[PDB]
Amino acid sequence: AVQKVVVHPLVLLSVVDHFNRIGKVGNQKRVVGVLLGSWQKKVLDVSNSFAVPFDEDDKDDSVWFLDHDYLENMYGMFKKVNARERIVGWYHTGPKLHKNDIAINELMKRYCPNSVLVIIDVKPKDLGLPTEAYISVEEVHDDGTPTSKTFEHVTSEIGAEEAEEVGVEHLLRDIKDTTVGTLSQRITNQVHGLKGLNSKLLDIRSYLEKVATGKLPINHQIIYQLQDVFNLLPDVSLQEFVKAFYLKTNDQMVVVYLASLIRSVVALHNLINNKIANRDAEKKEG
Amino acid sequence: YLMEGSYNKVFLAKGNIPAESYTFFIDILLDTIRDEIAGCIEKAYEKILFTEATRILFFNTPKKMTDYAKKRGWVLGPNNYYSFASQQQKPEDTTIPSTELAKQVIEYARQLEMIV
Amino acid sequence: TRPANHRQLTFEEIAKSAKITVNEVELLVMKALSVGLVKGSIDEVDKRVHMTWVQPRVLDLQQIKGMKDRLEFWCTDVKSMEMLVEHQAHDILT
Repeated sequence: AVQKVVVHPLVLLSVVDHFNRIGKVGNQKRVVGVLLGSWQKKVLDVSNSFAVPFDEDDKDDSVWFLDHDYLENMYGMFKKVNARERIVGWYHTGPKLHKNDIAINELMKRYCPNSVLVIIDVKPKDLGLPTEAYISVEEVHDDGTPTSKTFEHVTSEIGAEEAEEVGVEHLLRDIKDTTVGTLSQRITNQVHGLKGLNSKLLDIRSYLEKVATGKLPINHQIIYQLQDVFNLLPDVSLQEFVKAFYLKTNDQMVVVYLASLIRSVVALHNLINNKIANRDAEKKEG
Repeated sequence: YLMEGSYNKVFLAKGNIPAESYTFFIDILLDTIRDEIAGCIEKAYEKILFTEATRILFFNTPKKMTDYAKKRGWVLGPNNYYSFASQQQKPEDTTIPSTELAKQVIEYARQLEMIV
Repeated sequence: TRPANHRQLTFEEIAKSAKITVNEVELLVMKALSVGLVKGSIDEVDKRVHMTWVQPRVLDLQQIKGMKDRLEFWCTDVKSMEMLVEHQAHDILT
């Protein structure tokens, strides 16, 4: 129902500053807040946020609190300063998907129908994009419970904007491997993209940890896809897939042979424009 | 005459040794031709009876042909040299370019963008 | 049952494995294509069929052993080809 989410770097920074101002508790606190923004043309947008007071005792961890008076008036202010801005859902700091986040969402779905959550990172280390979001779906279905409900991850990325790209590219000043030539693709997707497929291959190995020893639910709806991946694994090298491969190598490299041939004569002409300024300059000036 | 394929005119010169004996030399030249024809029996030949390629070296019919026919193939049968002319196993190799050309395409980009 | 190398069965084998005559197995497979449980093509003069997609079934803790092991040496093949990348294109980008 929802294509994708769009997260701006403002709200990305507008959690971590709050994680620092509650980082003095030391023991345990998760940053849970209210996510503001719109969604237009079937694309979920994220613009603004704040954080709501929240505590959690370890024994009987089903007692949460959202001070809704703090939720009412501060959104009442933000609607007043920006009528275009509205609620879009909520978020939590999400180290490892805590347990209250099955009914935090159902507590505050009376404001947003598709009340989406956002899992963020507080310790940044990965080879990907450490911003997670799910969606709420329920089922009167197959085997688990008469009342069953499990979150499903919708794809997530950091969307840009013209006004913030001034500030985003100003605050970096560290490294930015621009000048896209023959080697930007070599590193953004040929060094890294092959190692992109590393952790996707390694992820199904982590599910494979249950061969006879792991957790008790076994498969039912996980293996129809895995049966297809080995089935839709690509065509072997016997057909004219051999021959049509050498066909295009004998076509694509022709253009490379022509273009490289051109590059020599161009720089050869530039050598002549430098001998016109050497021999015709020593006799004149000295 | 050993450079080109000529073999008979080689042994016409083994009918013509004028100067001295030259015996130990042409016998090594026998031996390095014996494995050569036992090498070049392995071309694309059909059924040959036990007379035609039996006389291509010198020999009439000793058991020396069984020494060659059990060293290599062309199996002893009912007056037959069996041809295992397969030459089928090696082609359809995309991987050998796909390892080597992936090396070469990177080598194109080395002397293309980075200053040397 | 057949591997992904061929999975190319003939009509005579269907006439063996289902003991049904030749003039009905073409009617049998067009029903199978129409319902959608299999997706392949049909030759008639060489009397073979190129089955490509089959319906996914269920399996016990023994078929995951095949899917563990066919996956496992495919891991290092991603390691091996990318090993050429960061070692040959190393000076292109630090």
